[PDB]
Amino acid sequence: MREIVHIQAGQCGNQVGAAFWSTIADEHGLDSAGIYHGTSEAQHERLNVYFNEAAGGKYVPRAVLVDLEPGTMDAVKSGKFGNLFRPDNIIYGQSGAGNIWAKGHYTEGAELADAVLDVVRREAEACDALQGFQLTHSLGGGTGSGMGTLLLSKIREEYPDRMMATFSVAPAPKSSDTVVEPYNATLSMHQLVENSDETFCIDNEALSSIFANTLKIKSPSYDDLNHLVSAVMAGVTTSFRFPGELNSDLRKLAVNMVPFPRHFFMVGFAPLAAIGSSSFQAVSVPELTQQMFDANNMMVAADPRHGRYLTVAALFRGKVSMKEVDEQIRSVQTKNSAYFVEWIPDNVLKAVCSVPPKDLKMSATFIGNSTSIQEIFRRLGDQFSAMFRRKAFLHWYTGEGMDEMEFTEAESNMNDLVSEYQQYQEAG
Amino acid sequence: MREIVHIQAGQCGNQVGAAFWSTIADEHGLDSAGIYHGTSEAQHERLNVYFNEAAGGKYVPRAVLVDLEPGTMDAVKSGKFGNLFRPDNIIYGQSGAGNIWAKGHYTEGAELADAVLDVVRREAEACDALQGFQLTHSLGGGTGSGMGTLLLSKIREEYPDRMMATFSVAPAPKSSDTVVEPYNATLSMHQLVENSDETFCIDNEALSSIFANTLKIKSPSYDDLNHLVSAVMAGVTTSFRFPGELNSDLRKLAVNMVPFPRHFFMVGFAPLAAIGSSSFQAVSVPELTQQMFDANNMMVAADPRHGRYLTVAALFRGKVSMKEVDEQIRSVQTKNSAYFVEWIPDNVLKAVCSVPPKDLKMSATFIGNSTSIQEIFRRLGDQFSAMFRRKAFLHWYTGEGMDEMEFTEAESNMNDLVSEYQQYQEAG
Amino acid sequence: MREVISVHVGQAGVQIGNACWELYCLEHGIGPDGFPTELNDGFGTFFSETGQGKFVPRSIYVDLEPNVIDQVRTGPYKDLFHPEQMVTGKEDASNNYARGHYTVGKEMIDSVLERIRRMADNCSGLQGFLVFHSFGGGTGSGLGALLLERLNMEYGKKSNLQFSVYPAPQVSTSVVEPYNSVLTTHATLDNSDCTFMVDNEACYDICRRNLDIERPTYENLNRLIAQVVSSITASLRFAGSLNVDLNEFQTNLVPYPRIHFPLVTYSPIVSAAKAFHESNSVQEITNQCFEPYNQMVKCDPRTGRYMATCLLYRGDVIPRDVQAAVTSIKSRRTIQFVDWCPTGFKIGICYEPPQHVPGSGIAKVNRAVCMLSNTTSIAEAWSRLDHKFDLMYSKRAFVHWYVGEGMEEGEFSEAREDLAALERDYEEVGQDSM
Amino acid sequence: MREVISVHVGQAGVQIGNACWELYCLEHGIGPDGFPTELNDGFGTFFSETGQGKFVPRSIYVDLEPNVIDQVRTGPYKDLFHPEQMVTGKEDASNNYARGHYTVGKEMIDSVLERIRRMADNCSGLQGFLVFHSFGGGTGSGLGALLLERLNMEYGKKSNLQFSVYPAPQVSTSVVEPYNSVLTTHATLDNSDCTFMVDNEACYDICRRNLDIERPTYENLNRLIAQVVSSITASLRFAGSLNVDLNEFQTNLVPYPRIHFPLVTYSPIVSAAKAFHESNSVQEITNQCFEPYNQMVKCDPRTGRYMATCLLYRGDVIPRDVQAAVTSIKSRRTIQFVDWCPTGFKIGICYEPPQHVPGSGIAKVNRAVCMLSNTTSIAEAWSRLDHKFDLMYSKRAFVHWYVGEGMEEGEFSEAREDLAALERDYEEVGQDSM
Ligand SMILES: Nc1nc2c(ncn2[C@@H]2O[C@H](COP(=O)(O)OP(=O)(O)OP(=O)(O)O)[C@@H](O)[C@H]2O)c(=O)[nH]1
Ligand SMILES: Nc1nc2c(ncn2[C@@H]2O[C@H](COP(=O)(O)OP(=O)(O)OP(=O)(O)O)[C@@H](O)[C@H]2O)c(=O)[nH]1
Ligand SMILES: Nc1nc2c(ncn2[C@@H]2O[C@H](COP(=O)(O)OP(=O)(O)O)[C@@H](O)[C@H]2O)c(=O)[nH]1
Ligand SMILES: Nc1nc2c(ncn2[C@@H]2O[C@H](COP(=O)(O)OP(=O)(O)O)[C@@H](O)[C@H]2O)c(=O)[nH]1
Repeated sequence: MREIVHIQAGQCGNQVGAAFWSTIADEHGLDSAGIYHGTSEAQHERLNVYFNEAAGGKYVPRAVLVDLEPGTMDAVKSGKFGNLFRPDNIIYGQSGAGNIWAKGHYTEGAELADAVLDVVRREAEACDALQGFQLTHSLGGGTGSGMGTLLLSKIREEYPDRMMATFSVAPAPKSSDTVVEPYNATLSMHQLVENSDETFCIDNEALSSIFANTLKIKSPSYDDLNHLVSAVMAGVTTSFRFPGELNSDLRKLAVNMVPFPRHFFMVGFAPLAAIGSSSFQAVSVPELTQQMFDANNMMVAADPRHGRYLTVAALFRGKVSMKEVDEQIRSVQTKNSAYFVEWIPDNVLKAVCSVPPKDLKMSATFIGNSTSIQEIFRRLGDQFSAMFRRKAFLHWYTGEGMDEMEFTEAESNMNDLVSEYQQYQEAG
Repeated sequence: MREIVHIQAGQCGNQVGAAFWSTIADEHGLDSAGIYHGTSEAQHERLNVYFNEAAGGKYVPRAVLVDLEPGTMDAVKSGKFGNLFRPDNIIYGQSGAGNIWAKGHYTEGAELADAVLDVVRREAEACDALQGFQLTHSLGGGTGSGMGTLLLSKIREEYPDRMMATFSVAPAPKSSDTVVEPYNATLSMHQLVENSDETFCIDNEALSSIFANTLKIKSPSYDDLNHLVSAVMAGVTTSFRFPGELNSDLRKLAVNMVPFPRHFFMVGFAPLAAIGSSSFQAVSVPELTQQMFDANNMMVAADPRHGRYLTVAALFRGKVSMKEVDEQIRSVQTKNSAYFVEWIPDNVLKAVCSVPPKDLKMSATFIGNSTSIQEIFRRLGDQFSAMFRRKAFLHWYTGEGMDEMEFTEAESNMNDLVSEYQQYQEAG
Repeated sequence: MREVISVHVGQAGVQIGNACWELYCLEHGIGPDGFPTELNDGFGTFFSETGQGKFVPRSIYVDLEPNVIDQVRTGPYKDLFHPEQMVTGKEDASNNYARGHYTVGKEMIDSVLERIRRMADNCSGLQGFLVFHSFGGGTGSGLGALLLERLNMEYGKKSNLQFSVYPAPQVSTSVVEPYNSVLTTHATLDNSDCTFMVDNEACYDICRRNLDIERPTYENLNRLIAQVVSSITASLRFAGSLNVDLNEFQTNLVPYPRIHFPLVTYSPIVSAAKAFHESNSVQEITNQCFEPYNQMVKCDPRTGRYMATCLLYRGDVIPRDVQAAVTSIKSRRTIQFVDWCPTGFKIGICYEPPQHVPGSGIAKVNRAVCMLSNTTSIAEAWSRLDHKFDLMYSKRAFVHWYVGEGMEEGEFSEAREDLAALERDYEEVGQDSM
Repeated sequence: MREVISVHVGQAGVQIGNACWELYCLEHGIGPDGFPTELNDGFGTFFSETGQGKFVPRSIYVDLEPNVIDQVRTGPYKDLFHPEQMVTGKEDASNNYARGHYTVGKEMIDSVLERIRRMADNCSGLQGFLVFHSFGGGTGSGLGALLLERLNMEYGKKSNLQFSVYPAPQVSTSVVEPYNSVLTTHATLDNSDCTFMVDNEACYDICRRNLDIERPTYENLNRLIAQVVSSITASLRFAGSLNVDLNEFQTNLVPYPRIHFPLVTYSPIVSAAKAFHESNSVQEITNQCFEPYNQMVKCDPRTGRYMATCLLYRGDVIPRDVQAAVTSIKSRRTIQFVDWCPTGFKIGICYEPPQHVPGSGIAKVNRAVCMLSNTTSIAEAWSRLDHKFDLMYSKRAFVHWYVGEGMEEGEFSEAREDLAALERDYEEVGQDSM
């Protein structure tokens, strides 16, 4: 019944579970205890996606929370929601990853990979029909950046028809975590592009701009940060997980987007407001569409005004027509006609879902494609290569088992991406 | 539906909002809370002008209150009516303007202009059809005198069909605020004449004469001063904003007035009385017309008896005929026939609106044109040029980015105005 | 079925019809909701009936304000029209001919011209169509002159009547009434078959004396013009004694294709106490209809000589009291001459008594007279305009706001020129020799 | 008993029938549970009855989602169908022709083809069968084109009608609507006897003006297409005056076997307040059905010349008001010519009045018109596709996701080629000389 098995990796790659899973329970009317409490009968017919049925209504979240160090793993165990996940799927090593890629990709995950795949296999064939797999991790760290990629390439070597879809979070332009965060980003992209289809890129610093610019809070914390970018994982399945009028799926959101095997694009929300900014509007699709236009409601630290929109899919939920979107999309595609790609007339995808979220009459989820996602990788590439000139921190990788020229290959892998996005910025 | 988006600038340029907006709510039957309380069904069919519709009847005032210093901006925020405006449109800088023109026009507003235009654009295309824009500010200060003009010239460079109409307040003949108030007045007129159509000129000192001469209060304050000159902003839209028998609009009040691109004329009220002077009259159109004749019921500190009436438009509200105005306008145009301009026979415009204001059976709004508005600028020009002879206070302008001979140009710009009004004082 | 349709452009053309159709609904027993009836052909005259029994007033409404039009749907006639026929405009720039003509009013025309079309697709016996506007309007002067010039371009031989209203000799309603009125007599010169025009200040002058009300309004002036309409139209919608067609006027008023500006004289207009203590016989009315006290247009028709004049009588009329009256007018010095018609009359008799609306202060009467008088004097209000309009143009006053809306001043160069031939035409008819 | 069966493939084909059968149940007095009745042959027309008195709608449902199909068993028609006929698919890869055609949709076919079989084993008088899909679908475009090509391979001479819906000139629902729609006119070229297609944005254009609702939905568009169905089908399921068979269309619309794309024009479609203040006679409707305001497909049928057009009338109709109307269309300039039929019409009369569903804002009427118009202009939306589709193929955009699902691009090489002959065919009929 078109279902997904969930995979996390890394510390903050595991932190996103609670913003995900407590929402998707609340989106499906489900408590902390797992037992059922839902209002409408609308929220059942596609409930089977992110949940395996249980004895006595428990409705276990199909997930495997994976990490290399037991620091943050007990935190969601010993905290609340300690009875949602089944601890057979909680696995974690003890020795530190040191957030070094090949330590996390090549060798210490290989201590734990043998326990990984026997977990997800018996999860896979107990499902009816897999729709796909989700990988949420980091680009910057080591555990999520390294171990999930080796974890990915085995799964893509087992299920070549099944779709592989990934979420990940970006290195920052200014607010970076560590100094090998250039190396981890390049090495992560070497496996994402080759194995999985689609990956999205979320700057924490641009996420920090959101509550700064839009919601006006001087001091949010990460439990507000993941709480916001949670709902796009809700939003991509919003179309899917309960009925509507039109909606399609992530594989149908895969083939429509890109004319090539080269899949990266953007994320945004609609609507969005502050505390006191709530009631002073008229929340509607013209209110929705303009928070689906700015870079300020995006996640990528790159300018669509520097870029060009390849393809757009829009995912609405609530009482919403088409012509309220039609007349409004036409009102903004005309003034911004040079912002579209002339390879495709009408690269707009419309999808209308039924029920609203909590306390909001409408909601929309943004998917727009760009040429300026190279503005990440050009900002990455010279951030990468300048730390290769003196072979910066090289012995923490070649002192673990990887050839240095294998690291040089991923540069051209990044440059193979940019070489295409060099063209469709200005060609045709 | 023939609608207006509102713009203020400067401290007292923002003070006029409460005298405006609490009246136009009360003129439309609307509370402090924004939610609807109106008696007749008469006050709805043109309610859409100064208000954007909202969710739950809130009916937000379409306004953007703009300033350079956060002194007086919080005062209407933290005071009452703090839930009328939406705070997304409340913008204000922190560093002082020092009420110096090019500091407010050229450079510090340029810190805030980038946030200005993205506010009014999304306000503009969310409207049905713009009727125009209102700019209310000061001539004497820096923020309203400077920043709104640079704000104006971008809008007039965006919407060349849409009408630009401005209210402003004059330097005083005797009761002046500051000593650069000559410079700010000249520099403000350099942008008003070139960009917008019409501007009106209100002396505070002549306004101080009104409660002195007519209403007999020794000590009014500014919250009585703006409260009086509020109702002409009501009066110019009185014809427009709810039905009647004949009425026209401000663009129709633009093309009828002036035979040239040179647009300035006067403001007055009818009726008007004191506290105990209320019931001792017979309030009617002959009572209205004679308070539409004196300089004492005007606003400009200039003599129409020194001047000559180019064109006149009258805007009545209440139960009122035409012949009660006709026989009365003919009774005063004959005794004062030399006071009219012989280029145009019958430069009178009649417009009759329906419902009366609060507790008054009739009301009228005065529009009369003059030749003696040069009596402002001649009083300005030698007040200007005498502070150029020694280059008075010149380093607070050229120490900010403007060439001194650019300041000399606006003198001839003032002298280009007076050169025409030199003629039609006595010619033809 | 000998049927005709009436357009309404301009804010005057709004409120004029609000008296005209009110009279029309009372002159057939039509309830104000359209669903009527609280002659034989009469019950379906101005009205393309549906089988539901209510019926559409065959009209149209043209305005670029939504202001005064939506007063009707607020007002008591909310079920009379239908919301296709009542075409509004969302925005307006009125008092501006050459954008109400050439920019903003033209965007309504293709929507307007369709609604002319289907209403011409039921009225099998079509007698041209009727036009209401003003000169004191911008857009009614503006779109109205544009309205005729494609319809007469379409409909060719069809009849074109209009009841206009022009800015007074003494009281204007706007300063543009030299400008954005006097040019519109270009397009309406060669598109209006006949036309008619009337003064407020003359009609107000009747109100202070023959109606004796110190403070009247537009509505009372609207009611007074409105009976002149039904004196012409609904007379053929009622089986009279000597029937008068619409087409008879345009062939009994013009010797020459330009001269189609007659007068209006309506009488008796008699106040409430004035009808009592008084017998108004038919010659008592016709001796008033040549006296200037019931005169609709503030001019001097005494001084000028009359040209040709049709008369329409309502109610209980004999032709003997006509000929006993009308042989006294031609004897009397207060007319002197026609040279070009030794008779100079057209007499018409319909039996339907004068309809008396309840609200206004007009009084009921058992006989009525309508007068359409061509003269050698009516060009003086035109000469008033030439005294006015050539003075404004002696300064070039917002030629920009005739230019910037999209028209050069070559028509203003043509403006007095066509007016000059109109002045030349009355002295041409003023030529009376061998 | 002159009976026919309607397949439903594609998510459009789901919701289209949810208006069609709703109309079908109201047009025979059928309770929504199937157990009916809160003409003679009429009570058993679309329905293979059981002795229990409830009866099966002779349909099928094909979709590869379980999503929208299971809404029916949640919805109020839970007892109407039966859970053999309603065949779903457990998984889906839609917007993907060549696996909905060649990989994933083909696994349902042997289950589908059995259910075609036994429903053809009771309907003794079989008149072909009816096909619903979309072009904006993947699988309804995908499995649908595959659905015809074996059925017409089986059933040979049997009738093949389909009501399609294509991606608009202005608003798409997906980017694949160049790709995974325009190829499906290959298989449906030589497997559909006749076909029909309609636009949302044109049907939405009717909703803002003739229905006057700012925010409509699919369901209202579903109800509007649905009456066109029963205007054709149930007309022979009712004893009319000049009966029209299904087989008459496919021999009165095509001079040549390719040209089977007519128009749809349905009228009157009249809003709630619009029916009041209005009499819609039959020629009042037919003068609207040639005007583009009631036009179903956003094209230019004014510019092109009409070829041949059958008409279907419901309710209280005389042929004299037909011939009085239809002699005015052929006179009028808004059509100019047929060269290949000097008559160019087919007239058909059924007495059953237009069914008026309660919920939607459509208004009731006592007469109806359906129009199926062949023209010399309908290939321009095809030429819109050739402007679109040849541009996508000028980059080879997920040819892999046409290849990797199991088909080389030789059909894409064939794609514009068969389209080019379609464009060549209308200029071939555009040849009008000696
Ligand atoms: N409504 C109305 N107008 C009258 C009447 N009598 C004279 N008028 C003239 O009709 C004109 C009305 O047109 P406008 O004043 O321009 O109002 P409007 O809606 O802008 O009309 P348009 O220019 O056609 O759009 C006025 O100038 C009056 O001079 C009357 O009784 N009723
Ligand atoms: N259900 C429905 N679809 C409509 C309607 N009107 C137009 N459509 C079109 O129908 C298409 C629906 O097919 P899909 O969007 O592909 O949904 P689906 O379940 O994947 O359909 P398949 O591809 O056949 O499996 C859309 O592209 C719309 O363009 C309508 O009223 N109802
Ligand atoms: N999703 C998410 N990521 C974060 C947050 N804060 C920091 N990060 C990034 O997530 C990564 C956290 O590092 P870590 O999880 O230890 O990397 P690991 O070695 O793969 O486990 C770093 O690269 C941070 O840049 C957050 O609140 N949410
Ligand atoms: N509208 C208004 N203006 C005033 C009042 N009192 C003083 N002014 C004038 O308004 C200006 C106030 O200066 P300010 O607003 O600080 O100038 P700014 O630099 O543009 O903000 C001065 O030029 C005064 O002459 C008042 O009560 N109402």
